[PDB]
Amino acid sequence: KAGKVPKDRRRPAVIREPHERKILALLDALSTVHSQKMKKAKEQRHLHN
Amino acid sequence: TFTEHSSGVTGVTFTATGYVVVTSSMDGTVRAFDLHRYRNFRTFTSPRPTQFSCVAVDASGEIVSAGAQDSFEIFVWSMQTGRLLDVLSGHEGPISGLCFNPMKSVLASASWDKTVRLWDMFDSWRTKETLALTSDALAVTFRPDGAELAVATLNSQITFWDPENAVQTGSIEGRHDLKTGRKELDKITAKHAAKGKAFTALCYSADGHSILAGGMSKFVCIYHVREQILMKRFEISCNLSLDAMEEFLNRRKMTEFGNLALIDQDAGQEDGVAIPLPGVRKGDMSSRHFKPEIRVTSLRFSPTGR
Amino acid sequence: MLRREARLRREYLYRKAREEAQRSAQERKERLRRALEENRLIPTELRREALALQGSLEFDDAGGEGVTSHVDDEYRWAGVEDPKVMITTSRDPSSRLKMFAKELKLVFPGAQRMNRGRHEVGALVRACKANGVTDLLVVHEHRGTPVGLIVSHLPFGPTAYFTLCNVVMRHDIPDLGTMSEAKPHLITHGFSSRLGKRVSDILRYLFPVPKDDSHRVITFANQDDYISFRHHVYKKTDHRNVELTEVGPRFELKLYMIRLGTLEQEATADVEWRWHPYTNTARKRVFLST
Amino acid sequence: RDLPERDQFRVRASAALLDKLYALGLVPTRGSLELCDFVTASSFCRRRLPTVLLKLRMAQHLQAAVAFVEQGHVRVGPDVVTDPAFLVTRSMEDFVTWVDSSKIKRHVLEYNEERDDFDLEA
Amino acid sequence: PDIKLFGKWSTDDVQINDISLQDYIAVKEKYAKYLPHSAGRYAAKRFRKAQCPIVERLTNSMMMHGRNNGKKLMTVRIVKHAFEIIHLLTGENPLQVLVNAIINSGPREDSTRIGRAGTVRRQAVDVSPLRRVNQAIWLLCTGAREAAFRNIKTIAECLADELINAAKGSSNSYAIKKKDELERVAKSNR
Amino acid sequence: TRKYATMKRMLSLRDQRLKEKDRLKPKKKEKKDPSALKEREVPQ
Amino acid sequence: DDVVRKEKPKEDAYEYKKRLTLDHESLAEIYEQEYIKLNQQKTAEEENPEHVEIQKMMDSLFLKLDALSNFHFIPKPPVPEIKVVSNLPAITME
Amino acid sequence: VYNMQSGIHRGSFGKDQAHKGSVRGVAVDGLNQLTVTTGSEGLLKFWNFKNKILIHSVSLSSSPNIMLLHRDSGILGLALDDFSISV
Amino acid sequence: GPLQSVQVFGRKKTATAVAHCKRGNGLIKVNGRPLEMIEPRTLQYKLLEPVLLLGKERFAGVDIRVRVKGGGHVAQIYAIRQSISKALVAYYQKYVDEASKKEIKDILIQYDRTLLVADPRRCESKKFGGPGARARYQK
Amino acid sequence: KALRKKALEKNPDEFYYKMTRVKLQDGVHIIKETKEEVTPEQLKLMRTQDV
RNA sequence: AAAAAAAAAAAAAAAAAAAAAA
RNA sequence: GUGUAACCCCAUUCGUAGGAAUUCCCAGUAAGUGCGGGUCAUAAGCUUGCGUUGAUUAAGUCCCUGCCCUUUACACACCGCCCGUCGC
RNA sequence: GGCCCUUGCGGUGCUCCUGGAGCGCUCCGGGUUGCAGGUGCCCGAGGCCGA
Ligand SMILES: [Mg+2]
Ligand SMILES: [Mg+2]
Ligand SMILES: [Mg+2]
Ligand SMILES: [Mg+2]
Repeated sequence: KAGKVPKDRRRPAVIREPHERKILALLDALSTVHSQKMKKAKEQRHLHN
Repeated sequence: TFTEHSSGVTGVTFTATGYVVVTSSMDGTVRAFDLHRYRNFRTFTSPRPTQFSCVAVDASGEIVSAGAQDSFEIFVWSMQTGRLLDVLSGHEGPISGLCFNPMKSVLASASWDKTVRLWDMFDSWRTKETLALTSDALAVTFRPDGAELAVATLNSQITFWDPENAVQTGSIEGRHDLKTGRKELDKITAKHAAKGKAFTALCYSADGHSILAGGMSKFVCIYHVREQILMKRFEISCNLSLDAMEEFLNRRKMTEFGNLALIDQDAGQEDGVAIPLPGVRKGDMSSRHFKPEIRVTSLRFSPTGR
Repeated sequence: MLRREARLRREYLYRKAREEAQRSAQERKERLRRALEENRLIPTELRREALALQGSLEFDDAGGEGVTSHVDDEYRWAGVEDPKVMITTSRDPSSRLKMFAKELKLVFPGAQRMNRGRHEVGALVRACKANGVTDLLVVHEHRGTPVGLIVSHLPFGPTAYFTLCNVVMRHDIPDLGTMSEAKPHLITHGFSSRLGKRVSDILRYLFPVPKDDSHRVITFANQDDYISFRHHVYKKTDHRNVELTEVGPRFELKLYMIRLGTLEQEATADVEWRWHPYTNTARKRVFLST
Repeated sequence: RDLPERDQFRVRASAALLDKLYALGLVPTRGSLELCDFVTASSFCRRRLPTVLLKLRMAQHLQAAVAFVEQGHVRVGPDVVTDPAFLVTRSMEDFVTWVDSSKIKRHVLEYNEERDDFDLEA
Repeated sequence: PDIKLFGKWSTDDVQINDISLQDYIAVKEKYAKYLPHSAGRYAAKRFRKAQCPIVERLTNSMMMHGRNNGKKLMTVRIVKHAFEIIHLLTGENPLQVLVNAIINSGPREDSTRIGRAGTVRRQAVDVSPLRRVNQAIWLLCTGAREAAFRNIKTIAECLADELINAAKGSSNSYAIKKKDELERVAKSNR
Repeated sequence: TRKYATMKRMLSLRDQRLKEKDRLKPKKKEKKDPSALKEREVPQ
Repeated sequence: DDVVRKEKPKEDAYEYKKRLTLDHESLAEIYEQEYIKLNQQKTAEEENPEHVEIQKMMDSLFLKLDALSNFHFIPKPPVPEIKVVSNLPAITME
Repeated sequence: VYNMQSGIHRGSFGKDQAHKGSVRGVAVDGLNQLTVTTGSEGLLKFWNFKNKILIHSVSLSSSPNIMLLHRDSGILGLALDDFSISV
Repeated sequence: GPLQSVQVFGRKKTATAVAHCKRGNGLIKVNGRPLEMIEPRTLQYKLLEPVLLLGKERFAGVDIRVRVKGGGHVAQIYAIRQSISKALVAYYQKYVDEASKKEIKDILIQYDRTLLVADPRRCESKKFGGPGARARYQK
Repeated sequence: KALRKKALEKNPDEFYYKMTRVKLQDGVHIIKETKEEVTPEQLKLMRTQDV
C-alpha cells in the first residue's frame, strides 16, 4: 500500500473551481452509463450466439 | 599382480595380522587375496547391484565393511563365513570414508550430510553415535592408539574429536596453506578456485603428534596437532609440464585472442592410440590426458615409522 | 536423500499416468499379431499404422520389462526381501491399547513396537524411511477397546484405513501360554472383485515368505465387506484328520479408504477408493465381492 | 533384434544394454528394445550439465547456465566442475547444487530470509 | 578467568581423597560450569554419565524424588538454597562437603542374592565405582526427601543437614545407616 | 571486459541470402495500433 | 496362498554347491562334471560367428559409454565358475 | 607484538619494559611457544608467547651484538662484542 | 565509511533469535531490554555465559541487539546465547583479524559446543535395529 | 490441494534474477514501490510552486 | 477468471496497472 | 487450526492416598501442563493432532518361563564321527 | 605519527626479456648433388524440459 508520506514531503492537493467539477462530474457519470450499456449488450450477443 | 577385478579399484587395505590384502572395486565386489598361495579365496558382493567406494577391515580381521556410491548404506560381511552380516543405514548421501578403531572395534563413517557416524559392532543393544559438522565431511582417520579422531570438512578445516566422549578437542584452519594454481583452460583465477577446494587426504604420523594433509596441489602440509600450527610444507614435484602447478600463468604466452590452449591440446592428443571423447575427466578417452592435473590421491605412513 | 525421495515420487506418479495408454497400446498389438498368425483380414482400426506395430512386435522380446503396473512399482521388493514392520499407537495410549500393540508385534514376524510420546506424525515417517522400514501400523482406541487401524507402505505406497469391530485379546483369556512365532502360512478367502484383489495384496505383503512345513495359519475371510482375522495352528494326529487350536487375537476389519500417498500426506495424496455411505443404493451394495 | 527371440544370448545382452542407457537417462523407461532406436545425438545433449541446470530451475537461460559452470558456481558432490561438456547420471543429478561461499547462494539465502554470516563465510 | 558455581563457589580448592572415585566424580576444571543446567545427552551411551558434573547429577536425582517430574528450575533453586545454608552453618566450601558426603555414603561391598521360593541366600560381592556414586546420590536424595516429609521444615534445610552429617560421617544421617547395614550384611554373608 | 558462454560466429537461419523456403521465420510481432483504422471486406 | 519367492539373477556360492551335489548324486568327481560342461558351453560361443561378432560390438560400445558417465553404472553380479589350478610351486604366479 | 593483518597492538612483554637498555635482537620459536630477546645490559630472557610470562634469564659475559634463531633445530646463535660466538 | 554490521541466527527447538552486531560501545539488548531483565532469572548465568568467558574488553567495541521469537523460556534463553556468541565470532572474523576470531572460537568450543553449533535431537532408538548385536545375529 | 502439491517439488536452491532485488517479508513476496529519488534542487522547486 | 496497488467521481462506481490460475 | 496459554517465577498470610494378586514401560522415553480440530469410518463426561517442561536404572547371561534353528565356498590358523527304537 | 602549492577523491597515453616458439655469425669450411605395395571421410529431428 505504502500510504505513508512524511509531513515535510507532502504537497497540498489541487483545489478545483466549481465549474471544473461540474464538467468532471458529467464525464464520469456519462462513462458509467456508457460502460454499463456496452456490458449489457455483450451478454445479449453471447446468448444469441 | 592380481587382475581379477574388471573395473577400477577404489580402496585397498592389509589385514592387521596376516599377509592378506582386501580390495573394493567399482565392479561391486570386495575381494580378499592371500600372499601364501596367491589366490582370491573370498569375494563379497551386495544383494543389490551397487558400486563400492572404500574398504575397511577390523584389526581382528573377522569383519569386512564397505560403503557405496549410491545406495547410501554400509555393508558388513563376515570374513570366515562370507555371508552378509548386516546393512547399516542412517546416512544421507554417499559415504566419503570408513575406518575401524584399531583397539576398540567400532566403525567410523563420514558422509556428505555434514555428519560422521560411529557404529558399535560387538554391542548387544546396537548403540550408535552421530557427530554433526558445519560442512560436508570428506575423510576420517584414527590415531594409532585410537583415542582421537580427525575429520576433514569441505570448508578445509580439520576437526579433532574424542570418539568415546563425542567432544571436539580441537580444530585446524587450512584453506590458505593449500596453494593451488590455475589450469590452462580455467576462466577463473587461482583464489576463486581455491575458495571452493579443501583437503581430501589425511594421515596421522606413527606417534600421532603430527598430521599430514594433502589435496589437489603440489604441496603436502605437516601440522602439529596440539599446537594447531603448520610445522612444514613439502613440495611433491616441480615438473611444469603438469597442469595447475603454478599460481600465475605466464604472461608471455598471452595474445590478443587468448592463450590459445586448444592448439597445444590438439598437438598433445596427436599421440593417437584412442580417440578423445567429450566429457571424460580421466583415462585414455579423456582429451586432457597428455598434461593431467597435479593431484595427491592418497597418503600413508609406515607402521614402522621410518 | 530428500531430493532423491522427491525425484522418485514424480517418476512414480508419472508412470501411473501412462499405464492406461500402454495397456491400450499393448492390447491393439496382439489383435494384429493374431491377424498375421492366422491369415485373416486386419481389423479396420488397425488397418492404418499396421506396419509400425509389426516393427515393435519384432522388437518385442523377453528381455524387456513390459507394460508398467503401479502395483508392481509400489511393492517392488515384496518377494526378494522380508518386510520390516513398525507398530505404534496414538498419543497418550490407554492400558488396554498398549496390550493390543504388544500383541500385534507377535503376530507379524519381525515386527517392532516403539513408544509414541510427543513424536509428530511427520517425523515418524521421515525416520522410518531413513532406516529402511517397509511398513508402518498405527492403531487407535476408544474407551479401552481398539477401534481403528492404519496400514502404510513407506516408499510412497498405498495407505489403507480400517475400523475394528469385534476385538478379543489373548490378555483376556487366561493361561494360554506362548505363541509359535514361526513364519506363517496365509489363507485368503472370499476376495473376488478387483478391489478385493487390491486389498488382499496389502495384507499379504505384511508377511515374509514362510517355510513349507510351517504349522502356523493366518486366515483373512471376507463376508459382506467385513474381513475376519483368524490365527490357528494345526496338528496332524493321523492321515486326513486334523485338529485346530486357536491362538492369538480375534478381530474384524472394514475398509473405507485407500490413498496413494503415505500417512504424512493427507493433504496432497489422491484417493483411489472411498466408501460413500450416503448414496441412495449404499445399503444394498458390496465392493469386495462380485 | 535379428537374433532369435528365444535365445539366452539375446536376453542377457538386451538387459545389459537397456540398463546402461537408463542409468545415463538416454531412455525414459527400461522397456523393450523399441525404445533403443529413439536415442539420437540430441539425447546426449539433454544430459549435459548446463541443460540440467535449466531443468532444476537454478537457471532460466541456456547462456546463463553455461556461464555459471565456467565461473565455478556449481558443484557435483564435493568436486566443482567447470566443463560444460559433462554428462550427469540420474543418481548424480540429485547432487548438483550451488558451491558454498558463492555470491549466487548468498542471493538465494538472502531472498529466503535465511542468511547468517557465520555459516556461509565461516 | 575462574569458573565458580553459582558465581561464588570455587572448584580449584576442591580435592578428592579417594583414588578409586577420582575418575567418576566430575568437579574439576574441565567440568566446571556456572549453573547445574546444561541440557546435554548424558544418558545416550553407557558410562557417559560419568562425564556429567556431580552437581547436575544431584539436581537430576533430586527431581525424581517426591515431586512431579520435569520441574528442574525448582530443583536448581533448592540446591542453591541448600548450598547457601551449608556455607552459613559450616563455613567451608559446599562443594567439598558434597564430595566428602558422596565419598562417605558409597557402599564398598554389597550382597548378591540367589533366591528361590523357600529361602534366599547371599554372597558378598564388590561394587563398581559408578554404582557407588549412583547409590550415594540416591541415598542422599531419599534421606532428604524422607526427612522433609510431614514436618515444618523445607526440603532445603533437610538436604543441607543430610549433606553436613554425611560429610562429617555421623551416624545420625540416613545414608550412613544404610551403608553401614549393607556392609554389615555383606560381612555376615562372607 | 571478458565474455563468457561465447559461441563462434555462424550463419543465422533468418538471413535473406537463404531462400524463402529455407528461411526459419520473419520473427515479426504485429500490434494493432489504436489510431489505425479497421478495414474489412463485407459483401452487401 | 503365500508370498511366492521370486527368482534371483544373483547366485551365491552356497547354493551353487547345492545344485552340483543335487543332480550328480567324490568332490573332485562333482567338479569334474561341471568343468567339462563349462568348457563345452564356452566352445559353443566361439563356434557361432554372429554371437562372436555381436559380443565384440558390445565391448567397444560399453567401454565408450561408462567413460561418459565417469564410471558410474549399475554393475553385473559375478557368476560362479570352476577354474583349474595345477600342482606346481607358487613362484610361477609371481 | 602487532598483528600483521590489522596492525592492532596485541600486548607487550614485561610489566612496563622488557629490558633496561636497548633491545638488540628478538626471536620467536617455530611453534610460537617461546620468545627470546636480548638487551644491551647483557641479559638473555626467554618468554612465553601466548601469556607473556617470564621463564628464565641468562647473564652474558659481554654485550650481545647480533642474534638469529634456527627454528627447526632450535639452535640459537649469539655474537658478542668480545669477538666470540656463543651457541 | 559504511557501517560494519553482521546479523546471525540462533535456533533451539521452535525458538529462533536474530542478532545484529555493529560497531559500538558495549550495549547488549534483547527485545529492547537489558540482559539482566530477561526472565526466568534462574538461568540468568546461562545467559551471561559468553561475556564471563571472554571478558568485557572484547565486548566493549560492539553493540548487539537480539530479537527472539517462538518456543518457551528455556529454548529462548539457549537461542539467545547461541545467537550472541555466533554474532560476535562473525563480527571479529569480518572486521578484526582472524587470530582473535580463532582464539575466541576455540574458547567457546572448548567450554560448550552448543554456543556455536546447534545439534537437533532426532529419532534414534533400539527399536529400529533388529534384535542382537550387529555381528553375531543369525550367524 | 493444487497449491500444496506444488510445494512438494519445490527446490530450495532455485534462483531467479528477480530474487536479487526483492526480499521476502514473512514469506510473502511483496513488490515494494519504486523510489522517486528527488534531488535538493527540485525539492526546493516544489516548495516554491506550493507557496 | 481472479487477489492487489495507484487516480478521480457519486451518495460506491469509473480509467489505467501488476501478479496468479486457466 | 479462514465455508457468508497454563505450568512455571518472585513476594504475602496461615498452619498439624487405596491390600492379596496382576498389567505395562528404555531417550525427547516415563510423568505433569495447555491449546486447537470433529475432518464422507469410529468418536460426546469421548476421540485425535499440536507445543511446552523433561527424569532414575540398564547396553548382558540362559539360572527359571519360553521361542527360532541345526548336529554331514578345503587361503593361514583351529578342529577331527551326536545317540536310540519300530517298520518295510 | 611525520606530508604544509592540499585532497576519506578519481582517470588516462607509452615501457617493462615467448620454456618448447626470432634458429643459423671467432677461425676453418659448402665444391665436381656426383617410380615396391596405399578405397579414405561424412550422413538421426521424438524432450520425465524452462520461459
Ligand atoms: Mg504420557
Ligand atoms: Mg508428553
Ligand atoms: Mg497408587
Ligand atoms: Mg494434555
